[PDB]
Amino acid sequence: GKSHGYRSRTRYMFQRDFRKHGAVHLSTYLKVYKVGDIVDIKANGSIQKGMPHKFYQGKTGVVYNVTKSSVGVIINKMVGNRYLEKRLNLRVEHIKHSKCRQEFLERVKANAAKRAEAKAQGVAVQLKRQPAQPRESRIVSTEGNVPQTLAPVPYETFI
Amino acid sequence: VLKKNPLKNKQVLLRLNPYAKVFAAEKLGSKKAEKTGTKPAAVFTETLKHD
Amino acid sequence: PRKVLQLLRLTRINSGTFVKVTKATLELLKLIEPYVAYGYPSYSTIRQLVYKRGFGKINKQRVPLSDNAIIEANLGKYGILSIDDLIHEIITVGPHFKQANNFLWPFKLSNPSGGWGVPRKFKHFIQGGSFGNREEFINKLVKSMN
Amino acid sequence: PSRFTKTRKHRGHVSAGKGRIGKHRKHPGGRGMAGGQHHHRINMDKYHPGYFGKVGMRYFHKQQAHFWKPVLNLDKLWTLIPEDKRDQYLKSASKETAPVIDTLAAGYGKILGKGRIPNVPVIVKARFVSKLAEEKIRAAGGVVELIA
Amino acid sequence: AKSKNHTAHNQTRKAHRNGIKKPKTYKYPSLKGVDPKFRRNHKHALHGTAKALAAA
Amino acid sequence: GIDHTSKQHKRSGHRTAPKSDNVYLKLLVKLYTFLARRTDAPFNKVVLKALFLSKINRPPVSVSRIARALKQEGAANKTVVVVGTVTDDARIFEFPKTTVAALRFTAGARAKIVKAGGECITLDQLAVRAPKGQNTLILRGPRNSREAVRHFGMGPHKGKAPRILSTGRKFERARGRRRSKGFKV
Amino acid sequence: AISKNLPILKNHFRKHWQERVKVHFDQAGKKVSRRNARATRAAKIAPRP
RNA sequence: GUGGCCUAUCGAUCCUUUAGUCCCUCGGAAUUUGAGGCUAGAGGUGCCAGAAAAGUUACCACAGGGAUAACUGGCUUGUG
RNA sequence: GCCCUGAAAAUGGAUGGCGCUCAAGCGUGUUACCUAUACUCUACCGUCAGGGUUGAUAUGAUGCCCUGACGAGUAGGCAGG
RNA sequence: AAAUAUGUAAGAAGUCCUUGUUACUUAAUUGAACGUGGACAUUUGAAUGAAGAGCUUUUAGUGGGCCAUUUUUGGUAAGCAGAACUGGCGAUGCGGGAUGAACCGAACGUAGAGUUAAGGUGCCGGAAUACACGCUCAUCAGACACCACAAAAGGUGUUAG
RNA sequence: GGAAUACUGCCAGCUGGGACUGAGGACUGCGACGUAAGUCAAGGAUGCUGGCAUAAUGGUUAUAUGCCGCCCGUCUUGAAACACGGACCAAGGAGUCUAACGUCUAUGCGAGUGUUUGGGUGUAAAACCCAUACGCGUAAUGAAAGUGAACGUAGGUUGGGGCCUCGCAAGAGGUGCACAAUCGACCGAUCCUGAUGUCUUCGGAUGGAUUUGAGUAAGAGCAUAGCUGUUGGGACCCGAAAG
RNA sequence: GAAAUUGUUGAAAGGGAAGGGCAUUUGAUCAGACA
Ligand SMILES: [Cl-]
Ligand SMILES: [Cl-]
Ligand SMILES: [Cl-]
Ligand SMILES: [Cl-]
Ligand SMILES: [Mg+2]
Ligand SMILES: [Mg+2]
Ligand SMILES: [Mg+2]
Ligand SMILES: [Mg+2]
Ligand SMILES: [Mg+2]
Ligand SMILES: [Mg+2]
Ligand SMILES: [Mg+2]
Ligand SMILES: [Mg+2]
Ligand SMILES: [Mg+2]
Ligand SMILES: [Mg+2]
Ligand SMILES: [Mg+2]
Ligand SMILES: [Mg+2]
Ligand SMILES: [Mg+2]
Ligand SMILES: [Mg+2]
Ligand SMILES: [Mg+2]
Ligand SMILES: [Mg+2]
Ligand SMILES: [Mg+2]
Ligand SMILES: [Mg+2]
Ligand SMILES: [Mg+2]
Ligand SMILES: [Mg+2]
Ligand SMILES: [Mg+2]
Ligand SMILES: [Mg+2]
Ligand SMILES: [Mg+2]
Ligand SMILES: [Mg+2]
Ligand SMILES: [Mg+2]
Ligand SMILES: [Mg+2]
Ligand SMILES: [Mg+2]
Ligand SMILES: [Mg+2]
Ligand SMILES: [Mg+2]
Ligand SMILES: [Mg+2]
Ligand SMILES: [Mg+2]
Ligand SMILES: [Mg+2]
Ligand SMILES: [Mg+2]
Ligand SMILES: [Mg+2]
Ligand SMILES: [Mg+2]
Ligand SMILES: [Mg+2]
Ligand SMILES: [Mg+2]
Ligand SMILES: [Mg+2]
Repeated sequence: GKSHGYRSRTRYMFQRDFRKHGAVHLSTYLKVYKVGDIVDIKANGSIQKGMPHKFYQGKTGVVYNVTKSSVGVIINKMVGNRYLEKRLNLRVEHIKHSKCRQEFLERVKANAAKRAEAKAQGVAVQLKRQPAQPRESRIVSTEGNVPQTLAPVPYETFI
Repeated sequence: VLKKNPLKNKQVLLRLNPYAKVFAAEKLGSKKAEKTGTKPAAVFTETLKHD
Repeated sequence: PRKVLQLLRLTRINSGTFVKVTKATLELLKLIEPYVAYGYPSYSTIRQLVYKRGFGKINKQRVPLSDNAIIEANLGKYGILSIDDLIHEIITVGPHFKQANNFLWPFKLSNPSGGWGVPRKFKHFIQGGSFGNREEFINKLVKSMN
Repeated sequence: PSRFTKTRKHRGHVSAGKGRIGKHRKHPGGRGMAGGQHHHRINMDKYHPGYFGKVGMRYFHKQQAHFWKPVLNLDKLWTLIPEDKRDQYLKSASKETAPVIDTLAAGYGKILGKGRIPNVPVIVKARFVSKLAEEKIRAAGGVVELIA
Repeated sequence: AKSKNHTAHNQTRKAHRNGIKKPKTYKYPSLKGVDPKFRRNHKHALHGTAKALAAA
Repeated sequence: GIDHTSKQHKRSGHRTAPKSDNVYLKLLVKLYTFLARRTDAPFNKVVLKALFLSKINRPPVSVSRIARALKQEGAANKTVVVVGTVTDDARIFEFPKTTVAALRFTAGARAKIVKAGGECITLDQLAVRAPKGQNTLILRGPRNSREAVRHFGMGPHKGKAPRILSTGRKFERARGRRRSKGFKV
Repeated sequence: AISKNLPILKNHFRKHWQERVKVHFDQAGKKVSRRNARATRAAKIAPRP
């Protein structure tokens, strides 16, 4: 018959990285997590307690609860034609701070700095990111860079 | 009640774009270009004809 | 590709719209390449498209642009008050290109008068077909369809 | 009336709205409450939890008249006084002129205290009363007389 | 007679007729599963700050 | 061919007229149709839509609810507007001297308002006095208090009322409602 | 046989119930009969009440 | 540290029985037995969301099925 | 590359047929031309949406009118007749 | 260690300055959580679009499917059996493939005019027995995707290398 | 060294021939040409002219010619099928009624609602009138004994139509019903704490608990009617082998 | 005194079915306006 156990099909997912076995470094346990923080889930195979299910591998959520050695995380899961809220109790070994928004904080700080700098004299501070734009015109000099002619080469075996 | 196409109905072409009358009177559609005399450098010509 | 065509307001054959060229829109054109023909329009092509087949979206309705008043009443807050102002905003992609371009209803073109010039359309323009980027050659095709 | 039913609209449509594949047969799935634990379990576990089994203790020869005790709250206590006489009693809140309200004659067994009554003394006669109801009546200057 | 066993054909198209709804986000989410010791003190903290604002 | 993004020929889904055949109700609709068209006042638009509502969408508003709304800071001299029926409430022993405009007044509700010095007027009288809804206050009754609502969304762990005829010890309190009998909900 | 969210019904019609259906078509007729009977009884019993 | 390093090692209603609470009821009023309830387990359904169940018909019956076998034909050609 | 040998099935027979050999065959290039219920413009029918109009002395404010878009369909649903 | 798919973020429910509550927490007014007051408006925090968005009740039919491209399992193979994503048929006419449920083009209110798609223009049959450079002669030539089959090995046939 | 031409593109350059269409129905708009008056191809056709006034146009019908068109109904992935029913015509021929209910809608009254078991009355199975009860609703929660819904403007916070103030407007502030989310308070059940007092075992005040309820928190229901849906009934119509 | 079905008379068509759709010719037949 078929087999659909809890850790089914996780042969490679939960393995340790090459030459990275053994105990966890202490910086994992020294980080602080607060309600509202954004974390991403990556299970560690050497810690069998408080381990997430394989579905949540590589997912990102928001902390809603803090306990002695674990945190509570909220994940939106697509079931059928809708999304359901899932709450996970995970030990800190299996999570880390997400940088998908930590990089966004500095853009907020820089926007305030640029707004205040131009507040006294400037208008239209233009605090909006823009996509890559088409290149403008330029002049290409041939001084010391005379074009080299190329031609297709004949077929050769050289086996 | 009936869309009339400018560039074939002159009155409609004048209702919009009053500059059309000035454009036609001065023949701005056949404006002569000022003559120049710049010539390509020897490197440009020898590269164009190079094998 | 079906979703991208809807986001570009191309919902029927021989429909046309203007697109501002950025990194975010170049990737969109790649997805719908075997379904469209596009290129770089000239001033003459833009002028004739707006004059003959230019309609404005006013209160979710398609209204012909037969008088400068209706343009001013809908785009006057952006400084556009005539049909030539609208054309100027299109050919020179200005600060209010998005508002001016979205104001224009998607163009409804016919089949080309002289034909497509190829026996089979649904190949790339480079391989003797019709779809893809044909650069300045789009002007000859559009004027045949206008 | 028959002229407004969908049977009239179905005339000339072969299947009469029942479908060509499934059809309209006699009793697919059984009759009545058949299969409540076998093939209708899902519809019984939801929409009807608690259907199967027994809970309490039996009572042979129940008589509902033994348990007759309609409840009346304090917020509707003054409705037992006729409207023409309510106003004078409210404006004349004092002792030795307190109206007598016999809740049993109005068909009530127990007086519960939910709302708030005006600060007017009143004599309330009842078979049963809750602890809170008596306190509010005495707080307004009234008394509760037990009857049988 | 043998029949088909399983397929996911047409299932995604059915799900996109009205589906793929992002969950509605609310201010003040439910505190289900929050640590009971934190919630016991948070209740007392809210009562204290309610009196101060009312009596201000 | 057109690759449609939305369903074609879709009705708006909102009522544009009363379902009733009441001749007097249609006159009120005609009156406020004119006012909503040529007054550009948001009050008239709200009233016109309210006249189209069905019975369950116009729950009754009691006098006690009216009296509480008149205790709002600065609302003691406003005209209460109820598009529906105003009912009497004997749980309250004091009533203000307000003016109330409503479609219908019960016999008890009218007597209580009048004996307090107030007046009861119809919606056409209100339009004469306040053609743009000056100094008005619209009150609506509770919709989810209806008995039918408590059965909606029935299911496990939902806490809704089951649809049942007889209520008692032997009616849907066994297996499925307690841990001693299989499981609870 | 069991579908949708509906109350459990107990309609006791599994016997030959159609053979024992009583419709009171004579409700108005019996009222006339009782009134006639009371009138003729009053005349029979003299001025008795 | 709330069993086995992790991923399997298992079971409703009715009934019986045990533990707990010594609490509620036996409806004319009481005492004592007995019985019935409340909370938590056990006795088992392996067809494992859980009817209590041996054959034969070459004497045969009915409702159906080309959703399905015993001939041709069609696809295939291992085998010949 | 093209052609030929290798290349044997049972009623009479099918590049669709006739027929075609610097093709009406094969590979490739350039133009003109033919025609779908598709595209463009116009009229008419209906549907949906957004609006205008109670002021008597003339009849339908569920009336009249302005504007835009849309139209395949078994099982099945609803609406007007 | 890809490609294609896949999670989250791109602001007002946000950021910052000051200081109120608690029975939680800290050696400690330490922290945590929730608040009072002040400062910052929609180039307010990328692109494009948005026949409006959100929400509730109720009920029909259906629960035998099948086909095509790509990925793919069993089997010598099958117009065989079984999965993955998408598009179709079923439920659908119309132009093309002579003919065909699924291929190509294109989806349908009633009409007029114009222009095209796929496919075609010796005759049947509407449209060049058009133009241009070559190749091929078969006593079983060849002739257009899905598609209605042909191989290994050979020829001083002829052509180019 | 000076031109020409080809190719590609542009013109708010001019002009000839052909086909289809004429929707609207006083005026109103935007423009053009003009010193002016006025005119115009400027928000949809007018002017002139001929023949005939009837089977001439046209309709209907039969036939002929070009192209096209397989037999309907049914089950099915697939029917013109070498799958089944059907020789022809007339008349008859299949989702009904009832008891109890869900959603929705209309109507009356409304913290109530229901006259019709029955009585009164009558122009007599109608219409009209009426007492007392009873049903449902207005209190829930426990197996039961039993107990029983306001600390507070019937709470706080966030979002809210409308209204109010100021403002030309944009906006700002105030008040905020319904409804949505959340934290509290209240009533019953469960598990704890056990005051004043005692038939010394009764009494259960007071204060708590990641527990629990189809609850409270200025009521909404009752009755009649209709489409649709549910169950029992012959139950959409016709059909067994049996007992 | 209907239909299936049948006789007579009149008209029309018919080279291995008949019937149908679009368009027009021919024959027969017919309403409308002559303001
Ligand atoms: Cl219908
Ligand atoms: Cl499938
Ligand atoms: Cl013919
Ligand atoms: Cl209890
Ligand atoms: Mg373990
Ligand atoms: Mg041509
Ligand atoms: Mg072609
Ligand atoms: Mg149908
Ligand atoms: Mg059938
Ligand atoms: Mg069925
Ligand atoms: Mg049936
Ligand atoms: Mg079973
Ligand atoms: Mg199946
Ligand atoms: Mg061990
Ligand atoms: Mg006894
Ligand atoms: Mg099973
Ligand atoms: Mg068994
Ligand atoms: Mg078969
Ligand atoms: Mg062999
Ligand atoms: Mg060729
Ligand atoms: Mg067409
Ligand atoms: Mg269409
Ligand atoms: Mg249709
Ligand atoms: Mg089936
Ligand atoms: Mg098969
Ligand atoms: Mg089918
Ligand atoms: Mg073929
Ligand atoms: Mg020809
Ligand atoms: Mg004629
Ligand atoms: Mg013919
Ligand atoms: Mg022919
Ligand atoms: Mg044919
Ligand atoms: Mg079959
Ligand atoms: Mg058939
Ligand atoms: Mg059969
Ligand atoms: Mg037969
Ligand atoms: Mg008949
Ligand atoms: Mg019949
Ligand atoms: Mg019926
Ligand atoms: Mg038997
Ligand atoms: Mg006769
Ligand atoms: Mg006959």
